[PDB]
Amino acid sequence: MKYMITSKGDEKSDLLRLNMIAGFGEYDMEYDDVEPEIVISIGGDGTFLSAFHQYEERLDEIAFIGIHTGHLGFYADWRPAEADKLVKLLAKGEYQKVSYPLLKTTVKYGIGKKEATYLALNESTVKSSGGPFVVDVVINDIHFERFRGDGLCMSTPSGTTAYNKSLGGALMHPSIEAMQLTEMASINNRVYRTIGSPLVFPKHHVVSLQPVNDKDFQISVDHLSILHRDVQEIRYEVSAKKIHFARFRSFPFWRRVHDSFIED
Amino acid sequence: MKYMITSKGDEKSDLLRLNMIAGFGEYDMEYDDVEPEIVISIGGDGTFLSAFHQYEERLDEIAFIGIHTGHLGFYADWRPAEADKLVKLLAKGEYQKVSYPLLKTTVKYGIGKKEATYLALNESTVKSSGGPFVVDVVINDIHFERFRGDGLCMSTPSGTTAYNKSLGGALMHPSIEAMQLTEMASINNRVYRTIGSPLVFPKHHVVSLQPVNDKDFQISVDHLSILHRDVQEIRYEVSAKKIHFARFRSFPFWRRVHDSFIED
Amino acid sequence: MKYMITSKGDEKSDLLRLNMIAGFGEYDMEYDDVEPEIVISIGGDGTFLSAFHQYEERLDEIAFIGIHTGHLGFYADWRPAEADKLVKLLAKGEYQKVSYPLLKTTVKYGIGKKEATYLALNESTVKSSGGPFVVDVVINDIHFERFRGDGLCMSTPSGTTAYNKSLGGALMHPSIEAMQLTEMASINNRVYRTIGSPLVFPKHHVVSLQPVNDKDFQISVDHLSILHRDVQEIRYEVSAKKIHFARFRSFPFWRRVHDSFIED
Amino acid sequence: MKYMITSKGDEKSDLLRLNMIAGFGEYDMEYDDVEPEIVISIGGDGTFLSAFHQYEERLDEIAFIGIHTGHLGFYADWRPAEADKLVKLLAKGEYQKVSYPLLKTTVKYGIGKKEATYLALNESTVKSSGGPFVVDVVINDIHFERFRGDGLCMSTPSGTTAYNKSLGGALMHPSIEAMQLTEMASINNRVYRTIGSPLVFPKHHVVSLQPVNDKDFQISVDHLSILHRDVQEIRYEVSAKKIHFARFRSFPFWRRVHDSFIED
Ligand SMILES: Nc1ncnc2c1ncn2[C@@H]1O[C@H](CSSC[C@H]2O[C@@H](n3cnc4c(N)ncnc43)[C@H](O)[C@@H]2O)[C@@H](O)[C@H]1O
Ligand SMILES: Nc1ncnc2c1ncn2[C@@H]1O[C@H](CSSC[C@H]2O[C@@H](n3cnc4c(N)ncnc43)[C@H](O)[C@@H]2O)[C@@H](O)[C@H]1O
Ligand SMILES: Nc1ncnc2c1ncn2[C@@H]1O[C@H](CSSC[C@H]2O[C@@H](n3cnc4c(N)ncnc43)[C@H](O)[C@@H]2O)[C@@H](O)[C@H]1O
Ligand SMILES: Nc1ncnc2c1ncn2[C@@H]1O[C@H](CSSC[C@H]2O[C@@H](n3cnc4c(N)ncnc43)[C@H](O)[C@@H]2O)[C@@H](O)[C@H]1O
Repeated sequence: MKYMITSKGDEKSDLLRLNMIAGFGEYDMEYDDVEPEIVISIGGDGTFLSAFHQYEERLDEIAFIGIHTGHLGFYADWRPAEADKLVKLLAKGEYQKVSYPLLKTTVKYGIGKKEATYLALNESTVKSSGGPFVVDVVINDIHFERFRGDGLCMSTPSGTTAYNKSLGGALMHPSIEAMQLTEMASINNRVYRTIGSPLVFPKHHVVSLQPVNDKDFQISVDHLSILHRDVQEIRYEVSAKKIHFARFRSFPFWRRVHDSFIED
Repeated sequence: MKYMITSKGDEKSDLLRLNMIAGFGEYDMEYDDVEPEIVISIGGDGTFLSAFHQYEERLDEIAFIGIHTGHLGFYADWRPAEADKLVKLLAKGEYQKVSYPLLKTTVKYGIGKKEATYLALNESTVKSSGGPFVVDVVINDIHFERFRGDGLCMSTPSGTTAYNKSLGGALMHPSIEAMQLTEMASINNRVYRTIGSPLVFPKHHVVSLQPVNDKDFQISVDHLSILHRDVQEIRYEVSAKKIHFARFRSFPFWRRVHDSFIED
Repeated sequence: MKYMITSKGDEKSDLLRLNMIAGFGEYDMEYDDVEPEIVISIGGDGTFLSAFHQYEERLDEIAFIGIHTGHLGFYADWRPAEADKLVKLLAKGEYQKVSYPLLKTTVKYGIGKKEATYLALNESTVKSSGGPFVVDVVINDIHFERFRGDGLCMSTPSGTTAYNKSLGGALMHPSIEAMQLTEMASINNRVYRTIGSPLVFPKHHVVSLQPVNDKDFQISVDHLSILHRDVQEIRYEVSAKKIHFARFRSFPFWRRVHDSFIED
Repeated sequence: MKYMITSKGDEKSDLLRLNMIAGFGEYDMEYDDVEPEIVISIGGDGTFLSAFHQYEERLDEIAFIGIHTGHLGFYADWRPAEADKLVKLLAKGEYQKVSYPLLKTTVKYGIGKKEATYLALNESTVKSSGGPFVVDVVINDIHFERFRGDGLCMSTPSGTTAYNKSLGGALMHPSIEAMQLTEMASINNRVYRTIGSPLVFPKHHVVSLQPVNDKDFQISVDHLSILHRDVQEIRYEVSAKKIHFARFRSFPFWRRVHDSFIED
């Protein structure tokens, strides 16, 4: 099987990568970072996020695996001391695949424009180019609210433990095909009104943000953050595409949440 | 078709009920409150909740409809001025059914006990008999947290706009088969830790609350509130059963939320 | 100096108490639990709260000191291993007094009634006798809001780290003469509106709760919880009375908060 | 008395300004925008904020008054229809002054640097230059927390109804000499910990933010927002300076809050 390994790039991660490559050299098992079937990430969630975005045009063909050199691995699965066991198990094909939902973001411009389309594993957020942030929120073509505040965050299920959590969003099991919209510092008074609460949308629901003033927005997709000018619409929906993980052993999502927030 | 009508019991609702009965007398269309196929509720959500609990052993056989004499009808569908049109449409069978998920609550006791089982359309909550409230939260047999605070609330999707909302929970579209757990005044310090965030569980996930001290709890199921003694376990899961609504015309959930919280 | 010692009542606290009494026997320093000038509490904050309420008619004459046998001493000052040093320092009168604000609660009834008056070190809360909870909130005689929800909590500055904190209230330095009002699960929709936010009131401001329906309320004052019937008014204001602590050494409030919530 | 009038600059505000000037021409009462004793602002709170910052070196000599051409006047006092009555009352000197606390912000740099000092009527906030935001929070020289998240907001009492409110802060009566610190999207997990809660500081307490990485910050002071490079420290304290308002008639702060958030 073709595989590749991304590293965080510190001494620890590089040496671990070299050892795994040497270990894989005893099997079959070819290193290929153009068309890999397995992508191993060694580092933290940031490294894992970069690996995902490196290969987003090949998601249907790849199973991802993370080794964490932290603290903190929501997309790890593995400790560095377990790397030899992982080489062994991965070479023997002793694994069942697990899929998580992804978020599609479409950014439509004026003139042309595009139509830029992005895929997120954690979330996409929108803020002003600074700038009061004011947008009309449209759900399946019905005007829902005029949002005023700092910005909005649209999260995948696996993303709910990240930025979503800090904003008061719910944690959602990744078997649920949904996206969740949270507010950043909404303004609520006698004249300005928002829902307040996070909103959880099923597949096929479309959430559209339309400028009120002010057509310039800072848009993030996971780690990536870009200033978009002359925006006519930002559009969110659950992607038809999914990320596939290689597992290996039981490590339930709720235990992962327990280990990350309660105690380990 | 067999039908019945529950009324809130004020002059407005009773007279509306009598007129609808008279209107149904011109069709076929028999009044039967033992084995109805259609249950019409005239009042508010409280009246609707009582109608549901009146007929919870016949949920597979009944389509529910609500007329609101409020303000505030999340389970209405209809205004009193539209009652004649509703009589007409309901008699002609001009409707498609919509189903919403329900919550199963199991309360297990010591000695015997039971095993009391309840069905909720909005939510089930647990508080102490007063009493510090302390429970172990167990998700699919793994210990997740020791919760200390005022209590816990487990909501259906349609329930998310009710008690769940007041506690900071997410609003969830009712096409999603899930339940949501929210905290009431959790204690968080260096020694006591809870997740903080609401938690959204898919079908087949089981959330179990187990007493730490203190085996006496005040348990609510929608409007019903009962003191249970000598509790060994409280168990939550998405019910296999569903409530069926008769519709009639498009009134999307998100528009219902808009009309109820933003403006109408 | 006259002193007394309350104990939590477990083996640890009782023996510590006996040793301190023996230690005080070597000074002057008379044990008197009728008219003490120093009240030592050995246990947790619960023990300390009971000691305070034991002597609330003598607050102007007493300096309080807490030794914690926890984890968790917001009203401790002292570890059990330091008890000998404390005996020594307290006998020599090597201490400056620190005062914290208190909360006055007045409960007015119908017929008669009373006028029951309570003093709180942490907070007073109000909930329904169960029961939807609905009250009119009146600030300095102006109608501010109709509150619907689970209840309300009025906290002292030192109380802000307790129930207040769990409800989303601000932590306030105890040098500020104020009280803070927080909501429990407020209902907010198109027809029902509350402020949402915690409210911080200075000295001489009066907050009055007046029944809308329903004149029966469960009222807590620190650990004490009582069902009051036929209530006409519940009235809150910063007390003219203060609790005095004996200190001893610098242990700033913010460090106390750090040690209790961040790390120790 | 010397006075000046700032206008929002739309037709409505300019004409109102011209009429008030004409009205003041019948008294004594000289227009002077260099050394005014009365500053009238016609517009919204933004206009009022600009008027304040226009004259921040003369705060001890000026009484401010606002007329609102909104909706929304927390620093208005007056409707446009009342402008004639205001001209009359202001000319006769029929007013008592009211003072509100202000926030001092000190920004210290490396090399030199400065020491930039700012005065805020609403708040000062800090965010990264984008950028993960990580700062050490130091209260009166004791390390309190390492904050990770979007940013921090330090509010005056009158500022608590603004940005502070959106971030979950308490509303504080402006007779209380304090500042309030709120979090923007704090990260809390097993390894990263913040207090969560808003913090209310008395006069003479000093809150210092010290960079961990990353010495570049976007700092706001009311409407003003500036990118500061090579920051060594950001320092907050309640200013010795106060804003003085001219009043005129009773319009209590809590009624102002009611009118702005509940109903008018
Ligand atoms: N999925 C997930 N769950 C929990 N924690 C995560 C996750 N993904 C990344 N992280 C953690 O984010 C940290 C930096 S990853 S860089 C990009 C991510 O940063 C996250 N981010 C950005 N601002 C915030 C704030 N303010 N709060 C929480 N998370 C934030 C956002 O989700 C982005 O996708 C690091 O501690 C990771 O362990
Ligand atoms: N599904 C739904 N959404 C929104 N609002 C609802 C819903 N069901 C009922 N209600 C409203 O609850 C009010 C009384 S119904 S009696 C039983 C329900 O009360 C609700 N309850 C109890 N305490 C609270 C609090 N504290 N906050 C919000 N809701 C609460 C809970 O969901 C129970 O199921 C009335 O205004 C109804 O319009
Ligand atoms: N002042 C203060 N700060 C922090 N923690 C405190 C304080 N006073 C007591 N406690 C802690 O409350 C716990 C039980 S004391 S019994 C009475 C107090 O319970 C508190 N209480 C009741 N329900 C709650 C909830 N739901 N959350 C937080 N605190 C609560 C309330 O403040 C009462 O005054 C124990 O861990 C103490 O260390
Ligand atoms: N003091 C006060 N209370 C309530 N509302 C206020 C106040 N001052 C200004 N405003 C309102 O802020 C709006 C724009 S003023 S421009 C500068 C202020 O914007 C405020 N701001 C910036 N971002 C936010 C967010 N996200 N939420 C609330 N307020 C925000 C912040 O307090 C700044 O001082 C307008 O509706 C004013 O009526």
